[PDB]
Amino acid sequence: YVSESEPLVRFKNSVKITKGDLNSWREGTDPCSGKWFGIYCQKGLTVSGIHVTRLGLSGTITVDDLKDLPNLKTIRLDNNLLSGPLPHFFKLRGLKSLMLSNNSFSGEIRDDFFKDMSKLKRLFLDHNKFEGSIPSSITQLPQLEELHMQSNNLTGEIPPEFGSMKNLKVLDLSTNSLDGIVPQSIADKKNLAVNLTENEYLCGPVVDVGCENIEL
Amino acid sequence: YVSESEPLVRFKNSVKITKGDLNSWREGTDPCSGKWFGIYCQKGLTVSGIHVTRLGLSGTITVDDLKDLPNLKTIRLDNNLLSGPLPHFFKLRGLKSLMLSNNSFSGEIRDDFFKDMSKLKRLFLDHNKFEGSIPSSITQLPQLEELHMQSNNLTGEIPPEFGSMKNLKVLDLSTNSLDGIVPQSIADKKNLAVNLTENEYLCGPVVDVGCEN
Amino acid sequence: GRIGYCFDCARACMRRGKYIRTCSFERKLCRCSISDI
Repeated sequence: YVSESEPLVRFKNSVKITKGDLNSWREGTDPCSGKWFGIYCQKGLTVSGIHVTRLGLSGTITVDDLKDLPNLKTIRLDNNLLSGPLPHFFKLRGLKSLMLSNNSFSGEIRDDFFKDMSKLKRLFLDHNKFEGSIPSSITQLPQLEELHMQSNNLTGEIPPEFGSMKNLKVLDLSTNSLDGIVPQSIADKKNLAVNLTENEYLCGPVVDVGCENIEL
Repeated sequence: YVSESEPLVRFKNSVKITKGDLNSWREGTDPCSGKWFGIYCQKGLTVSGIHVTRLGLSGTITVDDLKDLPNLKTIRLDNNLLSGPLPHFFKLRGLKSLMLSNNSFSGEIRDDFFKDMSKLKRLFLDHNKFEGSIPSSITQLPQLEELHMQSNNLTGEIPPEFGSMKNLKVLDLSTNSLDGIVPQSIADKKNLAVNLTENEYLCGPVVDVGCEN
Repeated sequence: GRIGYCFDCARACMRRGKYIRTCSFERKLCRCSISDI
């Protein structure tokens, strides 16, 4: 819809693009025409997804304008230069897919970050610089099907509550410094593709590592 | 999960167990191990239910620890000595079944109590000391299948919204003190078993007040 | 040193019929695989 051009133009003007432009985002035109870079629309009627990748987006992201798009379900900002703590995507309670792969977001994600995002199906946080523990609210996402957090700086144990996530089919936590013992609930989960490799001090079933310290 | 033992032990310590014990509820252990008495779990992994009956549970129960159990769906505390007002179970917005039969809960239940309990399907409040009118929020429970409030001290008129209820199959209001007028909108039904027995003052025609003490 | 420590760790795992999986000299940690060579 033409009305959806107004929040999108504000979003465009809130981000710093260092490799490219969003000149196609022209106020007063319909973002669903086919002429707008990186816009997906439901049935060609209403904005449902924003895919702004490889534009060297720099600084942070705010969601106060994106929240004015009633039917927005997907955000993909992969392969940019964004930094700082995770932006407040939890204000977009209807979001179904969040992809932030290959940026420089940092910090420990607040444990309750994901509490309001009940519709989230896909969460890609890989290849960033997140630190600290996996936020416990991620395991409370009723609809989550895929979690990718590989290539970060995470530490601490893997929450066993991943094993109770009914819809979870892909779990990539590799290349971090997670530790402790792999939860049996994850090892036993049927129809799960899980990758826990390159977590040096993690032991147990899925990583094929005996926990016992051999003192030689 | 081991993380669920903490609120359960807190709940265990918050009530007085007069006639039995919950020795199986051990801190630092998983309540889904198969060893915790009175615990249901979903797929042997996470706590989904508590059923602690005939242990002489005395005093008041608070919901501040049960809220920390993310996947709790069913609570059964039947045949105990619990007392005071109906605890604030509306904080557990995901609860599917609430069973409190044969206790000493008292007072009038707040009318809007059940507004937030949308997922609720089974509600057993029978054999207590509840007073006042039937809370009308019960009639707007979307998924409510069975309602058991018999053997209380309720008063007032039966709300007509009970007959426009989505999935209600049982409504037992027997042995109370209800009055007013029987709704025709509950006699019309679709497989609604209704037990209104032993509620004498409900007759539709308000005639001469015989049998008056 | 670290290289000699992890050599001895690899030998210990071999004697148990396992692969070496984890070796930290500073933490004196040696772990082998659960699977067999």
